[PDB]
Amino acid sequence: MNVIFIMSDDHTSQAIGAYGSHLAKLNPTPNIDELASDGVVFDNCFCTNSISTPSRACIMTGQYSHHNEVLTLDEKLDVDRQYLVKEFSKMGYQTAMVGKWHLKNEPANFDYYKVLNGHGGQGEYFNPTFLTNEISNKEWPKNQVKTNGYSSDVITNITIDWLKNRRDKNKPFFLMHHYKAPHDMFEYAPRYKYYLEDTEVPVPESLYNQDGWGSEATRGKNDSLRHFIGTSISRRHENRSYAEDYKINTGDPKKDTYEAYQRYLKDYLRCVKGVDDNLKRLFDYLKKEGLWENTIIVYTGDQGMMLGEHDLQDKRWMYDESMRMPFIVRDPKSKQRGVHNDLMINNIDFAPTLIELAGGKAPKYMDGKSFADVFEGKTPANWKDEVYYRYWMHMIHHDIPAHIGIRTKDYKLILFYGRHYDEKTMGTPSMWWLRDKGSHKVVQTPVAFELYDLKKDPMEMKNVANDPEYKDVLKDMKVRLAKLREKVGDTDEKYPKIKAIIDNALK
Ligand SMILES: O=S(=O)(O)OC[C@@H]1O[C@@H](O[C@@H]2[C@@H](O)[C@H](O)O[C@H](CO)[C@@H]2O)[C@@H](O)[C@H](O)[C@@H]1O
Ligand SMILES: [Ca+2]
Ligand code: NA
Repeated sequence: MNVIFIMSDDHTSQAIGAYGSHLAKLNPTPNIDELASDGVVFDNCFCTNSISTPSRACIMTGQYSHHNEVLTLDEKLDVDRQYLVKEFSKMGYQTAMVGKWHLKNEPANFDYYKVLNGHGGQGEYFNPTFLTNEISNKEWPKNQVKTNGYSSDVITNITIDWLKNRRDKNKPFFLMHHYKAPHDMFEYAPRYKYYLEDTEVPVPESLYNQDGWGSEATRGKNDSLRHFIGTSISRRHENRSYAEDYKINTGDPKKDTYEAYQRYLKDYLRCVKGVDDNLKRLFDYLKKEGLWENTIIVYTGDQGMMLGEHDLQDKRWMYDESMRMPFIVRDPKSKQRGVHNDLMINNIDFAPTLIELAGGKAPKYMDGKSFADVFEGKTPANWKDEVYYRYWMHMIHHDIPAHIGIRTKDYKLILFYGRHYDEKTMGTPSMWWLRDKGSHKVVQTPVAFELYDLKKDPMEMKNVANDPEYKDVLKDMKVRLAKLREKVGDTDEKYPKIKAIIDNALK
């Protein structure tokens, strides 16, 4: 069967109505939700490394970051590591890649590609330029075309145009359809400027209240690093915030945070609307063409994002809003339609599961395993009850310390080792646009554990690591985290300073 893998950029699960967050009363994704009403909504899908390039590498390879070597936004994915597309080409599929690529190297293993180029692979919201192999008289990365209009509209037209005029109608196709929205700074199409103009976006209480959240690793001893760690919505963080970026000055510091939250969320949801409106045009074409009944469709985001919760922004954090990815699959031949699923899955599991759903076998060389049996009503054999996470990009871009962690259905334990893996990067500025105006440095940050009871406290408001009545859960989770790190091979032999910190904190 055909496969269309749709992925959006920073489209987090709270901003999708089918996940029923406090934002769901705004009805932000009516078309995505309709697809979910005829498919499976995976409630426990998680990123292993919440940034675009590492997450997109885990999806393509089905392997953890330390195995594909794409640790941060600074690394490249080898052309020979394009396992997902290659495995579909082996099965006789024609393959196409459209939209945001962000894997640095050429999508050479795709028969057709037309991917975003400018701004380090992030693209532009208006008149974006693409690198494509329909201009075959040039070579990567000089095979550039220009387009007219808004990126979400242009990208949707590229995919539909390929399906209509370039696709071989007698071969099954595997298409990766990647959007650039709703990425910052959320430059929505001008036709949405007054969408949600007179509607208040529901505000979480964690935006203003953070008592019990965090530790010395994320706030410092006696809250001395509240100005230093974690970019904010309020003017808490001294160097980067939405209140400062939006130049909001009410006189009341709390109303500053509120207005910056409204602006951040409305501009963001305006981009989400543009994606959702475009998907109606794509889904209408697939239905009219008759591909709706023989095409497996996936909607996901490369990672989640903090939408102001705990006065945080962006991703990278292991916190559930950034760690969890939205993941909706419609298998038109499965009886699992209009249901939710609680299975703990990862983005590294996407590739082998999609290979088996298309009539293949889960590749042995991948860390991820197939959960295709879910679409047959079965629980996969010996499936994990825990997930591994690691953010490597210490301090850079958003002043977020590197950390590892493990998450079960009931508990989450985070270990911040607060150090960058590259010694040459230690000591250097974290934000390049403030290299002149005084940015923070990629320095060592306090090492500490954070522990959250996901059944009593799913919003992760209360760190209960120092709590004595959780000290048995604490020792238990520290054991599973050490063996999970051991089982996946992320033992940091390559990095001595980091190995000593993690090994000594676990033992
Ligand atoms: O692609 S994402 O992971 O969804 O976004 C990550 C972004 O990282 C920083 O933006 C930098 C730019 O400052 C730099 O010029 O180019 C690189 C190209 O990868 C990134 O775009 C953050 O400043 C941004 O907020 C975002 O988190
Ligand atoms: Ca992203
Ligand atoms: Na887009």
